[PDB]
Amino acid sequence: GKCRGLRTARKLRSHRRDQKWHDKQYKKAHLGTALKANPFGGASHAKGIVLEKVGVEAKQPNSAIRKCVRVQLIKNGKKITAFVPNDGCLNFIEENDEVLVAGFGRKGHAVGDIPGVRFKVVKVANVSLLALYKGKKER
Amino acid sequence: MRAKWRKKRMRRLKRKRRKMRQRS
Amino acid sequence: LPAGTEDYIHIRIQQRNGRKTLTTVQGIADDYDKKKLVKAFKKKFACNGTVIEHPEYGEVIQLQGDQRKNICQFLVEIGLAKDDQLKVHGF
RNA sequence: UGACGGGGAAUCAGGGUUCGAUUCCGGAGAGGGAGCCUGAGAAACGGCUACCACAUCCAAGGAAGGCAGCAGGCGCGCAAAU
RNA sequence: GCCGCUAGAGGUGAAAUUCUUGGACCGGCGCAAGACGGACCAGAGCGAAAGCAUUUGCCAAGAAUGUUUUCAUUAAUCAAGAACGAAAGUCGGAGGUUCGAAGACGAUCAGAUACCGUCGUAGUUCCGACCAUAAACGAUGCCGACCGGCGAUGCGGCGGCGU
RNA sequence: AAAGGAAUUGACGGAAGGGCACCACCAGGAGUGGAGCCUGCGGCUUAAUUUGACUCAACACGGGAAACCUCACCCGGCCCGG
RNA sequence: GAAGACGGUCGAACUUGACUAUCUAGAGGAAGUAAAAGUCGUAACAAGGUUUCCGUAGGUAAACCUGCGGAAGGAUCAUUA
Repeated sequence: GKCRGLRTARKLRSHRRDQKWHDKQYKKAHLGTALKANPFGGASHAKGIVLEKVGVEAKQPNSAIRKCVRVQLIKNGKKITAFVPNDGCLNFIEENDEVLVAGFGRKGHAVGDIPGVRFKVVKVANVSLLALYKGKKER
Repeated sequence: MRAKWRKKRMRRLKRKRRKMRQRS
Repeated sequence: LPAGTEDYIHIRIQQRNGRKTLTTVQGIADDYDKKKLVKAFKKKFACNGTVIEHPEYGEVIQLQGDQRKNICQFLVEIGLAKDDQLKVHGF
């Protein structure tokens, strides 16, 4: 049963102000701790420097070795793991290159079949991987 | 794990932690 | 420090059914008290084991599951070793 | 508080929710702080006096500083013009 | 404690640890100790929930019903705040018959530092001072209204053949 | 990327209750198991002792009682029917 | 009628004390959740082979075991005058 009288607007609004914090998107986007632990800091992309190239195996029902890169970001110095998307697009990358790294499409959660990886690479050295991949530009 | 013994094991862990933290 | 161990130490490992083995130690010391070092054996090797009481013999400790090598790890980590007295009877 | 306020904006069945630095109004500031001269009107900085901070020329005796004006370059950046 | 018989008692799936010719178990009359209140005891009662059981007292307290008694809205729920709150637990004192964590032994198992036996500390018991958790369960907040039946059961009241 | 609630069918039990059958017992008979022998299988040896089958649903079973063929198996050689 | 100077006030700044936000290098040391072909056993689901679970207290490599009180989400809605 709710508090439904006529002079009770303060009880209703100071209830719904406090039970909004149990909603997860309101708490995750309005408390402020998510923006300090996120490696981007609220950006759409981030430029960074490839440290080392990795391969990570897929989760249990798939069997593959997904080709990814470890990037160190210029902007705040944190180190991320990003996935270089298309077929044969690992080979276009030298180490110690500027790559422009975007999120994976699920806004902070890291899934696909690849564990603990939520970043993907769009550019390498100001040429994009679609233009490198189709044969429209060169290195 | 039966949840009472999970509770008891975190009880023993916190009792040892508060033992090790008040020496200094 | 207490007295050094007696002349030789034998490790014997035998089989029981399935994927299992049942491993013994023999003849550590007659002088050494605190022969409830099974409690340090069990809690370091992650195995269930005990001492069974055998007459005129070396106070055999039986552990389940194969450690010959982990005995070699633990006894060179601790005081009592000369590392020429441990004869392995593993198959 | 990644807060200038408002007129307002995008969504919208009714309710809501979120955004508003931004061409109009109102406030505040011209690197940080102070303190003043003139003037009807200022705590003015396309005025002055110092301190802090950073910088230019020098005959090493001294002199002059302020683009959050229009263009422009440095730098930071995912991100912005002659 | 006193008798007066005797070679086993106990305990278990099977046994062994334990007790016994300084006389156990069983039988008899007795004394004392501390705990406990069987059968009657139910989908019955009371309590704000935790809970509560021998008799007779004494001490206050309370629901229900009956009311042509009085007051005249005094009311419902509850931030702050407070009272009680099983068992285990902690401290001070008294008590200690049995049970009994830890522990010492026995035997079951490959191994059991578990269930199964023998004994036992702390506790269980009472008087003070703390602690405020339970599957504290109807896993169901409280007050009021309305909406089909039925046959009993606890209490109080009224009316009816009888026995 | 499910964890969970209630409900149906099935499998399973170291649960409760019925039913059937000489591939169950009871009433009983001939037996088998101990003995020599044929024969199969386990091992052991071999150059090979080919082989499938291992609780009924393997072991006188491959209709398999092989002297050559059978014939897979061994030692040595001809042969294209490349 | 200029410099200067005693005093007054507004007072930036420096000095040594505090205390208190935000980020950073943290030797060690203690925890997780995934990966799932490691090792030791089976504690839970069937009366899961000792019915499970809750509160508390002690112990033990480990799941866990035992005590005292409570629950059926139990393996009984019931057992006789």
